[PDB]
Amino acid sequence: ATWWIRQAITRSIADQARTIRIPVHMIETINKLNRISRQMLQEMGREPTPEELAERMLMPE
Amino acid sequence: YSYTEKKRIRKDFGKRPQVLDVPYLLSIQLDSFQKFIEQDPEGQYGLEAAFRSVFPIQSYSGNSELQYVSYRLGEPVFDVQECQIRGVTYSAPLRVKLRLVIYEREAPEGTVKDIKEQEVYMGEIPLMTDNGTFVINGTERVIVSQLHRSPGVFFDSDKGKTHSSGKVLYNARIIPYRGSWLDFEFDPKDNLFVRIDRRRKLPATIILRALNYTTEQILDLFFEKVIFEIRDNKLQMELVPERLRGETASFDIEANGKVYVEKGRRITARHIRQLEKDDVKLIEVPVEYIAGKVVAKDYIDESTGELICAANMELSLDLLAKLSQSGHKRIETLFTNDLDHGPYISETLRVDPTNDRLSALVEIYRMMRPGEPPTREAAESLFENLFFSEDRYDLSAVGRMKFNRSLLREEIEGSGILSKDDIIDVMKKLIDIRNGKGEVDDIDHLGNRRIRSVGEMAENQFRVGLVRVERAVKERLSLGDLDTLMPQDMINAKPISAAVKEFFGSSQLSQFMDQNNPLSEITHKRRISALGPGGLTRERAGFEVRDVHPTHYGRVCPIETPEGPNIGLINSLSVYAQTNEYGFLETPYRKVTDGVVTDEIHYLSAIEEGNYVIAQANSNLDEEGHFVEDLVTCRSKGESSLFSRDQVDYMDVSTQQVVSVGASLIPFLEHDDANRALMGANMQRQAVPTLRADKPLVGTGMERAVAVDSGVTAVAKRGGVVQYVDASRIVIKVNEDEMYPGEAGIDIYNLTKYTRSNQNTCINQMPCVSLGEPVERGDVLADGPSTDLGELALGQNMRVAFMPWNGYNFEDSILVSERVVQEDRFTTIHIQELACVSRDTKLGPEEITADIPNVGEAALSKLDESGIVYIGAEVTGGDILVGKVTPKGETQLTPEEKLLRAIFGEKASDVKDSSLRVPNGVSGTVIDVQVFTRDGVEKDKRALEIEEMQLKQAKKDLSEELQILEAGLFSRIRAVLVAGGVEAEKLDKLPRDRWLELGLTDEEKQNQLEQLAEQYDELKHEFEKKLEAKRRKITQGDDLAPGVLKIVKVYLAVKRRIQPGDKMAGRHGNKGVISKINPIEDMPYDENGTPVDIVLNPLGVPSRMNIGQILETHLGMAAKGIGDKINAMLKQQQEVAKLREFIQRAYDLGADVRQKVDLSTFSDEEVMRLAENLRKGMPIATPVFDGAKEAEIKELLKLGDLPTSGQIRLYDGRTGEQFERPVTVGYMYMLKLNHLVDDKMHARSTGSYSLVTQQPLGGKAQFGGQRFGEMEVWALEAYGAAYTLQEMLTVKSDDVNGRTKMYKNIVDGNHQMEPGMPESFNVLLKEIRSLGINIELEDE
Repeated sequence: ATWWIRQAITRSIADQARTIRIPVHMIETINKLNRISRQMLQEMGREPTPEELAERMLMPE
Repeated sequence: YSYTEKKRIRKDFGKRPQVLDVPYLLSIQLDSFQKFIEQDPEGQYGLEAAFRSVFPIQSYSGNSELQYVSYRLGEPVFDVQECQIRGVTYSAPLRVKLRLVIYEREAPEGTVKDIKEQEVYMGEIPLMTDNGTFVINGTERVIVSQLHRSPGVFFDSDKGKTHSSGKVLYNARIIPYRGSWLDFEFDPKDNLFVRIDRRRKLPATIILRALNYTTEQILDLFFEKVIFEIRDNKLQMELVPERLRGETASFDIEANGKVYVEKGRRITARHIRQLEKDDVKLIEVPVEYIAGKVVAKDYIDESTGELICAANMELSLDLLAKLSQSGHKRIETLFTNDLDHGPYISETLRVDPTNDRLSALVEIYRMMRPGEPPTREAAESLFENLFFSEDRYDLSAVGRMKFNRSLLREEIEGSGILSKDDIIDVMKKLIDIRNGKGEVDDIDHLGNRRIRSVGEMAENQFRVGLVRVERAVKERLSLGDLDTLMPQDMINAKPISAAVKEFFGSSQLSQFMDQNNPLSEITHKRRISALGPGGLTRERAGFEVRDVHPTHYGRVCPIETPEGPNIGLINSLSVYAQTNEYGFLETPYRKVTDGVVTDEIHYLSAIEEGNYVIAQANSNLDEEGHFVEDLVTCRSKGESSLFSRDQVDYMDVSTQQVVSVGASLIPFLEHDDANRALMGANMQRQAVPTLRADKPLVGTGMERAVAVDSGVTAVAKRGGVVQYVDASRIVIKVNEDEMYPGEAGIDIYNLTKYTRSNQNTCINQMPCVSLGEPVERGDVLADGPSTDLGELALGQNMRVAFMPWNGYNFEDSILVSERVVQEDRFTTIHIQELACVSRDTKLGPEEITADIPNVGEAALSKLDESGIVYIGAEVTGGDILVGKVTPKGETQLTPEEKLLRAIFGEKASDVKDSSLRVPNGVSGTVIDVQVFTRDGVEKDKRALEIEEMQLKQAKKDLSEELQILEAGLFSRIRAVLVAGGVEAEKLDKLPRDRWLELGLTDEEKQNQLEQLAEQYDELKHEFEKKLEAKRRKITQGDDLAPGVLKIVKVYLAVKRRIQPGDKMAGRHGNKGVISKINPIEDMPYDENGTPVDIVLNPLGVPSRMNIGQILETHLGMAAKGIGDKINAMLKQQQEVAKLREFIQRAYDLGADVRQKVDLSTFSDEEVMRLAENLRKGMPIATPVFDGAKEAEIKELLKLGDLPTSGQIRLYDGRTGEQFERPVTVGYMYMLKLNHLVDDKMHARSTGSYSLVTQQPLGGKAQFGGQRFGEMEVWALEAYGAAYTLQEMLTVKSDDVNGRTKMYKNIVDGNHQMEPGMPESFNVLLKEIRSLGINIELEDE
């Protein structure tokens, strides 16, 4: 039940909750950037620049 | 005398000796924020307090907890200046040591299962500049202090709520720093009540029932016991005599066989002393008297074990009989007097439906959380967390202090958690105040109002962020892994940084600095608001808050305050005021001991003030210190009267202690109505800094302080002798003794040339020293925008004559000569910023380039190759500043354009122009261009040129820096070397680097030489390392917004001159809109043909009562008069001895003036320099309430051979015939205000239209149209003008077909209207229809 409920909640929070609908996979990629930005933020002490952020997340600038 | 003061001494007419120098005028901001940062070891303030408040965080289980250790502030990436240019917050990183301890849950406290220490980064905190400001997003902001209701308990009482009753009803309120308010109150039937979180009323005693108090304990707490003994005959009552105040004897009181009180009379105080002397213990009481009394405790049937009478129940004959039957021989009742001990708790207990702790808790739950079915644990947790939790409730140190002050308790400190003792004491004192002993508190008292400065609100916001963090930290510690969790993993800087960055940039109390003047700054930083979080609202503020209060005397200015909707809420700190360790304002006072007025100074708050008796600063004193008059005028308990000389406790410090800094600069303040003094203090801030700064001939001596303490000037850090003065830097070589041993001893000040202020004025600095002249610590080296040799100078003084002129000075209008415009003395420089952003569109990137379609080489003549104006190019409205063109797509044209382009064969380009051009009506001179490019976009040619020039100038500046420092250092080496070995040939011909290893006699010589060899090492390391640092910063990319490729900022510099419409004013609240620039030959002229610069109306003074402007005028004419004497002595080349005689005669003039300047100690050069500086008029100081008197003004006017009446014979300029009766002429100091008609004039025929309503609203260049409000619609309806109205509703505003059709009709030359229906109407129809309501238009 936990597995299915979390699925439904986190998929609806992506289908809705945005005025300009973002597709689900793009939402996941945005959240990847947010997590990686947090960890790089605390590692470096500065918000990472998109060069370093691209290097970490393994996809082009 | 000081060096910057020996060159122009202002003659001082003050008489009272000054005994306390004014404090540093910005100490509130600096001290507050330094508390917010600097590391407190013990007495928690600021960041340490916030951390110790939230940390440690224990997990929900107890298996592990997150622990705090320390914090450290990193160095800011860029300095204040770099942040201004780049447009980025000037902050510093916060780095917190943290510990994660993990315990084992099997072992009891197996602490060492995991220890994990790691420094974590949480948030950046902005730093304060050296002048009390923050550089947030490149703009300089100030956070103003706040005046709020100090935490604690306040007993108030509203009068005539139930106006029919007319009965005052009381209330007590507990206001914690953080947490839930607790409000006790009465109701018209004397019923106590509690209102938790402004919820419904609850019988007050219910709260006691939630605290383990049974009715017996409640009545043991709140009432007083009366003992009844059933002493074998008719209810013998033990009597306490003092309880017998103010009563009527309903039965005859007889003891010891003696009848004391005769029945039917009032018990008198003589009777009470009778009973006390007779030591009466016991009186017989009739059994009918007990039918009203109420039983105290709960009496059971001890014969059998059952209950008889419930507690707090009224005894009767039958109940009394039953109690007597069960062996009960002692009875307790409650003393409920209608006068002194009312039955308040008894009646409330009686109306209380609850009977035990659980039911009271349930009632609390149902009031707080209506609808939710309460439980045991839920109710218990809710009530405990209300006030008895240290996390959801803090009264704070100030709160606990003010609480115990309003509870007469002895200990200042305590705990932030409410106790039972505290609620009991609050209830008891509210009951007292209802009875009559004690009295309410007033909220406006400045001992009940507190100042929360920037450090403290910043601390509060940081703690809120830390709570946001602790939530998720707990969530992660409870559930998540343990051994693979470093502290850095589980913290997020976003929640903390967001909180702090919202306060410093978007708080109501965080606001753009007013930078119109040095005074406007320094009085924005001393502001004290009563708004924002935890303050009031400008529309729900009362009257009692706005009006002055007797405790404002010396703490807050009575005069200075905005006169709009913020009349009393916003107000300015007084001159000498300070803040206690608890945030309460306090003011200095000289102690008085044995009549002698001592020299030692005590700061008294607003409460420890009241009980003393404080003399005034006007009261005369002798050499010893004793008063002269017997009945000194003093004030005590908040009201003033006449007291003896030995009855006096304290004295004021200076006569300027009651005024603020801006009202302390008005001369002759005491001669102006406080309405005009208010207006003058308010306008004196908006004075625009003119082209050349000219001292005020009459000031109040406070100008020097306001100028040096604003940081608008460059004050010397250390003494020394100026080495190199330039228009943009002053290099001063420090004295020998002021020089620290290891460093070169060269101070370099880089004056800030023409730079925009927040208000688009010019912040410019000008050296006021000369090459090779000595300077001491604190000496002004560089004037500011609006200073003059170190003295503030907001405006300029000119010849005013008070007289009407042919209707050109009617109703506050000002007639200004043309010799004032020719001399460019009210000409102000206005720097302006224009920005062009190149953005990525869906049609492609936008390009900044010279080639612009549909524009000839004419406009492009001023753009360079890359499409950006040259520096120095004089542009005018419409000229292109940068050429930006955007990709454009298919433009749907009409068949006729199709034919046109297919006939002349001219298809328009696929690239539209969006070039930045000067806004219309503006001229100017481009003085600076800044180009910002992303990190990853190629730099166009001009960006490279700018980068090269800035890099080269930076390298050369650093080279000159180190060259000068090491030249002074080689001078130091030579100076030490002439001691212990003087070498001529070998020592000089070597390059100065020939001491890196060479040695001489072992003394301090070779010690310093080895020191400077290490300096060679690490200062070469310095030079190249940080020079590469600046090179990197210069060439590094910029964090532009997403979608912005490059930004170009162009900086015009307009030079605005006086014209009809520009508002001018004076220091005495006398505004004026210049009406005519009158030719020089038409001004009224004096008998020596010298005309009059400004002609002001004499009808402005009488009804406004700003008589100061008259006195100032006379005094001005005296001052200038003296200058003319000196002028005629310097132009006739008279000996220094003649000038010294006259100048000395001119200083020692007053009655018994405080100042004495002796020119015998001046060298003849110093006298000649002083005379050179005085030849424009001898400046005069007139302290605020210690001014110069007409006797002295007229002695001065006689010194300069002027009419002692101060009022001369003016001839008319046009007809050449004398004005019939004498006119008053003298030099008044005028200020050009910020209301430049250039910025206020606006017009519109057609332009932008809003999106939804389809009605006029531009603003970028052509602004929105004039609003034609409801009142004007009424006016046109009144006139009967239906057609003007109809066109102002339809075709001028909303009717779309109408507006365009009627533009076409006007162009045709046909003036006619074809009006339809406004857009806003049928927008309304749609909006009403979308509420499911069918509104239509019943057609014909």
